[PDB]
Amino acid sequence: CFFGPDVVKRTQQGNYVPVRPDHFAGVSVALFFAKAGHSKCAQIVPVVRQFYKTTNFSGEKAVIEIIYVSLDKDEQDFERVRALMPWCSVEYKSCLRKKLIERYRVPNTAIPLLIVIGPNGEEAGRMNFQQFVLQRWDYRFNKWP
Amino acid sequence: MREVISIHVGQAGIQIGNACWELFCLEHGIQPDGQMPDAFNTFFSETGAGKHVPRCVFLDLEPTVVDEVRTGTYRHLFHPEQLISGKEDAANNFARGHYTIGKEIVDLSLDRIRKLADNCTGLQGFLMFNAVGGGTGSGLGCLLLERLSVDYGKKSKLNFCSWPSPQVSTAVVEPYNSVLSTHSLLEHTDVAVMLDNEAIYDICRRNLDIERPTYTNLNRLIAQVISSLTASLRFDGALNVDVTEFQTNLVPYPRIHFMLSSYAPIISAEKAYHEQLSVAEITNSAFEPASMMAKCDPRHGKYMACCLMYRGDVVPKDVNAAVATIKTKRTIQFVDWCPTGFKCGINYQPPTVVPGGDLAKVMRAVCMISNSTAIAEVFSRMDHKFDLMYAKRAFVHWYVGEGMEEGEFSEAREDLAALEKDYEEVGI
Amino acid sequence: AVAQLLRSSAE
Amino acid sequence: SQPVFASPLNVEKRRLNEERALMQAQKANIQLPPNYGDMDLILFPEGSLKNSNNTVIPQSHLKGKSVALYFADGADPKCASLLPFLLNYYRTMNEGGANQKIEIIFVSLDRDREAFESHRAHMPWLSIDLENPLTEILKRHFRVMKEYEVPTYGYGSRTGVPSVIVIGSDGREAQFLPICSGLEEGDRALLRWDWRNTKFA
Amino acid sequence: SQPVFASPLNVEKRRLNEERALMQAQKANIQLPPNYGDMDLILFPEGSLKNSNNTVIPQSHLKGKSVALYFADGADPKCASLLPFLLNYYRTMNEGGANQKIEIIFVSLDRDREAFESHRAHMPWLSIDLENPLTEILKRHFRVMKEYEVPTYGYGSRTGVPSVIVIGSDGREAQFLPICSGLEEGDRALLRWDWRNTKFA
Amino acid sequence: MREIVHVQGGQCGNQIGAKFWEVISDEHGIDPTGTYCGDSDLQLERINVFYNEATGGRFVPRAILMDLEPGTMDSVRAGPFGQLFRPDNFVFGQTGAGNNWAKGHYTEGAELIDSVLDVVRKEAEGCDCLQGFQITHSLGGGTGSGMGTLLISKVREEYPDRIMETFSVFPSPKVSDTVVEPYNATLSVHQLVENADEVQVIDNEALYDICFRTLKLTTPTYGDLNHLVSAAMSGVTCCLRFPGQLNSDLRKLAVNLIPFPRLHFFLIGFAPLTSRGSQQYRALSVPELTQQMFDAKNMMCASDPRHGRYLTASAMFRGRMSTKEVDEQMLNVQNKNSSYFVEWIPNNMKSSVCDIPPKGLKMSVTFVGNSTAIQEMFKRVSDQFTAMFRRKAFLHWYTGEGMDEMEFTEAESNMNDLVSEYQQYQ
Ligand SMILES: Nc1nc2c(ncn2[C@@H]2O[C@H](COP(=O)(O)OP(=O)(O)OP(=O)(O)O)[C@@H](O)[C@H]2O)c(=O)[nH]1
Ligand SMILES: Nc1nc2c(ncn2[C@@H]2O[C@H](COP(=O)(O)OP(=O)(O)O)[C@@H](O)[C@H]2O)c(=O)[nH]1
Ligand SMILES: [Mg+2]
Repeated sequence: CFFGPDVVKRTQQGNYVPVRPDHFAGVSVALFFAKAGHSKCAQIVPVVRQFYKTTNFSGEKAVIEIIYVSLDKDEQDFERVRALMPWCSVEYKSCLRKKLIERYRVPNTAIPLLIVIGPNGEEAGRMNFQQFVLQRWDYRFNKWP
Repeated sequence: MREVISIHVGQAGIQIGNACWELFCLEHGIQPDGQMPDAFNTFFSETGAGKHVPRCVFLDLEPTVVDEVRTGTYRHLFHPEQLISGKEDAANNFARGHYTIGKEIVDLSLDRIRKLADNCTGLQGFLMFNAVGGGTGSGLGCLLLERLSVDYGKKSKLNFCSWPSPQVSTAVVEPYNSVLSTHSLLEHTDVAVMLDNEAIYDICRRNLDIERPTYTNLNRLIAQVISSLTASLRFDGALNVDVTEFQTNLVPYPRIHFMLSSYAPIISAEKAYHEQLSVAEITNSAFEPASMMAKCDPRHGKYMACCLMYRGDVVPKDVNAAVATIKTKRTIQFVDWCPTGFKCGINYQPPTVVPGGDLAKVMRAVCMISNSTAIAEVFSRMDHKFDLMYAKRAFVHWYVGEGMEEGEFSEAREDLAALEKDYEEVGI
Repeated sequence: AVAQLLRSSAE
Repeated sequence: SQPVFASPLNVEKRRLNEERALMQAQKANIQLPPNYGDMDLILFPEGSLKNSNNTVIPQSHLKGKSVALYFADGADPKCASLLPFLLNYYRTMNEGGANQKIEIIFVSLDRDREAFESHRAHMPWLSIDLENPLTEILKRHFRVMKEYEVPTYGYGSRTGVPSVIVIGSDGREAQFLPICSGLEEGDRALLRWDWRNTKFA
Repeated sequence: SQPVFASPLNVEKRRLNEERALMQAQKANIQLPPNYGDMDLILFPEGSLKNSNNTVIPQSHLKGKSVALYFADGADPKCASLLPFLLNYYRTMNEGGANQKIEIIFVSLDRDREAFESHRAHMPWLSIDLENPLTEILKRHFRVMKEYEVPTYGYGSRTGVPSVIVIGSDGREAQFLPICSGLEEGDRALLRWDWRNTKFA
Repeated sequence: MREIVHVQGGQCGNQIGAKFWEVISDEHGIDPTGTYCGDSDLQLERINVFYNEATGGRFVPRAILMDLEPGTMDSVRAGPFGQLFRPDNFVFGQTGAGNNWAKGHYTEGAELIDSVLDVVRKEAEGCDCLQGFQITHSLGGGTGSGMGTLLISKVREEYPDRIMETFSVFPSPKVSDTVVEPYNATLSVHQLVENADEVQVIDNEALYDICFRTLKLTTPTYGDLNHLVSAAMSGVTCCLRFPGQLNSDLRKLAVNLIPFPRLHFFLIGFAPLTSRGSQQYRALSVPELTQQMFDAKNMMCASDPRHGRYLTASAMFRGRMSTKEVDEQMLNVQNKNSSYFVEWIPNNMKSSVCDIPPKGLKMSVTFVGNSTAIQEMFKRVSDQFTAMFRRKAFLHWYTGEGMDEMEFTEAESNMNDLVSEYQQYQ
């Protein structure tokens, strides 16, 4: 069942909701590893945010989806940046985030980073930001069944 | 009812027979106790309710290697006086294992062989596993062979002697032991098979990538050769050849019987994970000159008679297809007076792999035993080494003070040189 | 002895 | 009676098997003492396996895989040498295939919780917690020991730290990977691990 | 009666069986005193026997196995020489087979409790604890003593420490492996054990 | 089984074998009081070779402690593991040969040698058949080289065919005590070259040299040196007591080291030898023990082996090793240093692999090499002996108590023929 429980959080104001299991049908999925208080994340987040809105809500079918995984040190800091990111995220207390980081080899300057993934759960495209490059990944790549 | 009697003389043959008998126990499914929880009859007897004692005798003048068997895991497999042990070793001396200390236990060795060979008619033959470089291997082996020929005259006798290697010795006196042994086992065996320690060392270094093996890793490979040899006497096959048929289709003349060995595939567990073990592959590798178990290049030898012992899920139709390929391959020579020289044997039982060993689980294997003119160079190095030592009487006072006369060195020397003359006239 | 502590040493 | 006979797994297994056999005996010509084949044991209890996040992984989870105990120490420099190689091998084998097929269970040779957790902090695979009896019980099962202190019965130490041994459902060595043995092929013998015939049934 | 009439175990046997015989005779053709072929014994009480895991092991668990008593002392150089050979004989006997075959129950001649535990840590089979009077009643029953500190009742002495006594169901001396006896076969006498026919029933 | 009867001649040989039985008891798990501790079969299945059951269960050594003064004998009993020896196995002397060959051999060792053949024959006949005797004695004294050599003769007319091994210490080259060293040395050599099956040469200046630049011991004692000798002394007789992949007894060494009966003197080395700062900094496998045993810097005799040529050699490995990298690396040292080995004997050297290492170590080796380079030791005793003899110096301290002149001429002539039988192969 891969992710399993509620740990995949959908944003909602007033109450907090988990996104349903088979939401990800026909959409292309990218893990966004970030950490708040990082200078580079402070500009990578708005660019991928504008890209998220522009790409995803031109077409009537949702085409991209971004799962936010964070290297934060503080749960309140994680909450105030999850309230700033408009895409799907993961729980702070959940160990699925630690499993994803330890699998995908994210160090604790490679941060922030993108890994677009396939339907089974493996790496389909790796994208750093260490320095117009965000347009490289295409939403019609990971068409999911 | 077919039955073979194993003879293990010398501590090389005791440890070879230890790996040889655990393979026989696993393939017939007997525990070290001795009883399962009639195709096994050639290697194991019936003992009351379910038990099975091996048809083997263990001879060694040094008590440590045999008392290790009496105190080890298989202490109640062997009947207690199949394990015959002396008090003092022969100590790397052909003379001492022949003339003084060998004769107080060879009477007991014949008494026990009398005791187990008359239990049934249809005795098929004798296998012997000895070391020619040692004292009790080549000394007590020689008295046992000459008394075997006197009593059991017409019986087949196979030999598996660990010949000393061209480069590695683990002894200094063994050129003297080898030249006296090969003189007297010429007239007292029927088929002699060359096993060389350094040849099996290169086999397990390249094929299994075992960079540091012990003797117990080499003895599993010899054990697999004996198992695929006498497989026809234990398991039903598409076409089988008994071990009495080797001395018909592999020796053209009585004096020429020294002949090689090969086994293919010999692969590790992760080797099988990337390779298909096609019959054409496993008979090509058995013909490969570096896969020999004797350390002698057959590219400058001249083949006379080759026997192939296929073992597993091998259909006979690609047996003939694969053996036709090695006919047309020009690198392998064949002697002119033997146009057909292949007597195949196919068996249905796949080879049994020991647990925690080093070989993989294979569906088909090849046991190749081939007679070639390449035996000329395996005795040409003993020609040089015995000449250098005997040129000014090295280590001779040990032999002649033991009790043998000065002159057995010269007549064994002349019989080996005459044997080299017999091989070179065959190959013209 | 120091020879005892050298020859049969393991640590 | 496998691998040895003087092990607490074997004594416990013998006791429980002849208790249950005697229960069927008074319930009923039944053979006794019971054969090692019909002889059965649950090897891991429910609360024995923990992952990196200290969550219970059940015994039935290991179905259809090749499990290996990693008798390991955090202070042994040879163990600290072998740990990256084992970690690389585990990652690449579980990541090459669709399903994950090999499993490593870490068995501790440490002395205290701080060193135990500092060695735990680097490993992705599963482990056995230190103050369980099961770690010393399996220790005397497999005869893996730093230096001879407990009296083992006739046999000496099978191997020293580090060691990895693939495990059957009965506790038998399906294969001993030669790190410190008569082969002495250290820090490479993970390649000799075969998983097609080692299955945790 | 067998092996010797004036032994404490035999006299308590006879007292208990005449109790039950007189009781059933008064409750009821019966014969008194009861016969040696009819007399019955439980040889180890519930909490007597004890394994290497310090868990209690019942007597009924041992039938179907050739079980023997080892009378031994830790300071005795005979027992020092005998212990590894006995360990290896037990270990080969119970590894090379399909089921457990032989068993040893330890009876001590030690000075005190620390010596008892230090000697018991060197043997993996069952044992009887020193303060249990089963040790002394077994010693008086089987005529095993270091030196004369219990009156032997017109006896001689069957054997000195060490000893192995192959036992039957009712306390029968089945056979004596001749280690320290008239045959004087030290540590070669273990090979004479006839586990096929000396069976605990 | 095989049994080796030990003989303790001279006060140097008494302390050498005192530490030898400390070592053998340590690896066999023998208490100094005689009980067994160690609960393993492999220490006890071959214990009859050096020990005897004594109806107390205790193991008495088959060793004869033999001296002409009782001062060093009581030092053995009062020390550790001196409680182990049988009281009747000590043969007390009262006067003492004063570093004098003639008093040891002719006139004062005669009335004691009958008392020690009583206990040698008592222990030897007690078994059905033994392998041989090992003799530990000194050549710089009178009790050792005079009286012990007559014991070497007497057990050889009576037991002709048993292996006569001897561990013997020789006079040291550079500086020495006991100014009649070449007198007792040459007179012991010409008796022992025809009555000893194999001689293992030890020099105290070589043993000193080992402790300095391969052990870094600033203060080596005699207990330190005795444990050096005993480590290789049990290193020859490993396979009698322990099983192995390739076993070898003392006569396996005898038949496979000497091509001719009159030359049987063997340089002896031990390995691995590491200091305190370097034990944990050195790998312990086959390829570096084999360079160690082939060094002039480990050999326990002060005869530089690369000056001469190795006639025939041998290595007794112990412990857990693979036999292949053993096997081709005896070859690999043979063919790189080909000028140091003799040509008319092919593959000059034997291996034998034993499965039981000494305690603490996991694998070791003992080297027995029949090298022509011992000629420098014989010729050094030669020109020291002829320097004293030509001026008749100290000669009345021999010729006046039972002996004459011409056996000195026969002593130097036998020793010179021993010399000349070596450079004809060099
Ligand atoms: N293949 C194989 N060869 C062995 C083994 N053991 C010894 N050898 C060979 O045997 C040769 C010497 O003979 P040994 O077995 O050691 O001794 P022996 O033949 O019994 O004669 P003795 O020394 O008198 O006991 C050596 O050169 C080894 O190559 C073994 O276990 N396997
Ligand atoms: N290696 C060694 N040499 C010794 C020992 N004791 C004495 N020596 C040597 O023996 C020589 C003296 O000979 P000594 O034994 O006193 O003559 P003995 O009394 O007739 O046996 C001296 O050069 C010492 O170096 C010892 O314990 N070990
Ligand atoms: Mg030999």
